Amino acid sequence: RCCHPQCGAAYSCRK
Repeated sequence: RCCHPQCGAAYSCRK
């Protein structure tokens, strides 16, 4: 998962 600010819009909090 990547729900951090390092991924931004391209995060993976859930979907």
